[PDB]
Amino acid sequence: IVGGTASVRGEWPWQVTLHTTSPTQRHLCGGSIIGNQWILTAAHCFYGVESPKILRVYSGILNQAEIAEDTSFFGVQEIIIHDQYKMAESGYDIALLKLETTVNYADSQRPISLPSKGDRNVIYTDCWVTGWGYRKLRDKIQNTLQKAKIPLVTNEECQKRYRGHKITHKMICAGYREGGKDACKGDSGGPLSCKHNEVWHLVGITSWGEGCAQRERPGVYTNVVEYVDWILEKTQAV
Amino acid sequence: IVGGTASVRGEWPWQVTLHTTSPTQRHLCGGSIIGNQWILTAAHCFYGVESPKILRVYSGILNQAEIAEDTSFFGVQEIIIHDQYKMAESGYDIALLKLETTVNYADSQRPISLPSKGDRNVIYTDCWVTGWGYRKLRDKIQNTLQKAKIPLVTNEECQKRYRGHKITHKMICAGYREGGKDACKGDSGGPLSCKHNEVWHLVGITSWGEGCAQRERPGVYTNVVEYVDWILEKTQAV
Ligand SMILES: Cc1cc(N)nc2ccc(N)cc12
Ligand SMILES: Cc1cc(N)nc2ccc(N)cc12
Repeated sequence: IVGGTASVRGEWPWQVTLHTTSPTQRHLCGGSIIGNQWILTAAHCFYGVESPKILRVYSGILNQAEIAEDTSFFGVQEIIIHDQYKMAESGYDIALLKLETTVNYADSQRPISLPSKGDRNVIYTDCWVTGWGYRKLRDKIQNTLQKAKIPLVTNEECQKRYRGHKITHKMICAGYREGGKDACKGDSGGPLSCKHNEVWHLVGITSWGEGCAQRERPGVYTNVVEYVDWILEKTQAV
Repeated sequence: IVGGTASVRGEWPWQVTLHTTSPTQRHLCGGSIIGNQWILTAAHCFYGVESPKILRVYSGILNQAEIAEDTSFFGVQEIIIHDQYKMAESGYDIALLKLETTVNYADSQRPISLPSKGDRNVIYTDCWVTGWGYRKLRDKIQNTLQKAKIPLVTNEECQKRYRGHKITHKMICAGYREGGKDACKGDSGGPLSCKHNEVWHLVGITSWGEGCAQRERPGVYTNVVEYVDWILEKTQAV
């Protein structure tokens, strides 16, 4: 996160850190708790990941320093990548992790509500991007979970800023015209969370951008509401 | 290493990477193989290290990417810190690791000779600093073992550049007047290796500097030849 600040412990209790154990353990991506056995994240996070066995999901984390060999985590039973996904910049940058065990909800770990198709008309004015990602393009993973409040921009405006891309209705963009606050490397898969009528909604999934927090380059996010049917389909038993 | 280049595999076969496993595994410091059971490194590397159980020594490494949960390593049986050590900037920045098992020497892993008291008169003109450390003050650990050729400077000259310090005869300095090449964070404990009469000698141990590779700020190293009696004393059996 560029231009963000340190979060209060547990103020983003749906936020997880997804680690890979290969070759040695490190943060890979963000993700969001959306069900007792389900994390929603970005498909592009799994580039070169050949098995869910190397993945660990940590909930209730503020600082990466909390994670040691003796820290409890959730194993991943299955990675579900959208079948239309090719790469982040083409859209469909969405994936589910089915956990091996179920999350016991508590103040530090609980699910975020999905947006409603009826909220497509809502103007979200209180949106935040969160993660342990870079503070600038060439940087490193941060210890303390960072937060930044970022305004949504229209898809029409976003298309103006990405003339070599097709910014689709399955994407949503957020950023300041002058830049300064944005997701960056390592924030991928985390939430764009918007509070509306006292409820937090998972509006976006951090996906891509040209650089981080540059002027006239909004961050691009997966438009979660366009995938509520897919999420329902994929999270049913057998 | 600032201003360095990628090493050829095994061209520094005495160079080890010392990892800590706490809280999760990461490179901590460099070190040098000097005996079948002995690594020479910097005392300051062990700040807050309460037990040798959390340490792993990896030999024969070029890229950190080689190190996975299944990669062989040497355990540490004992950390021996010089009894006069207080901090890097005051000198005595020297420590031995006694390994749990012995190193089987090969082209990729073998010991470096210690300097002779009779070489105190030698002008070393072919000295190199090596490590996986930062490329600049605020950076991160590098994948490929880096090397930089750096000229020794006189202690008189070094003292000129560090007016708030006492640069002692138990220290040795190296750097360009214009800067640009130097050790940096994460290179600590590694060798300053000088080739003289076709033999590599362990002249220094990377210790400290004000910033990395700054103009008129030579890197400061432990002057290994001043500790050959100590090394002998500490590496004897019971
Ligand atoms: C995830 C992400 C978002 C963004 N807005 N910019 C980025 C730039 C580089 C990168 N590797 C990832 C990025
Ligand atoms: C080990 C080391 C050497 C040097 N020449 N400069 C440094 C600067 C900062 C730091 N943390 C370590 C350094």
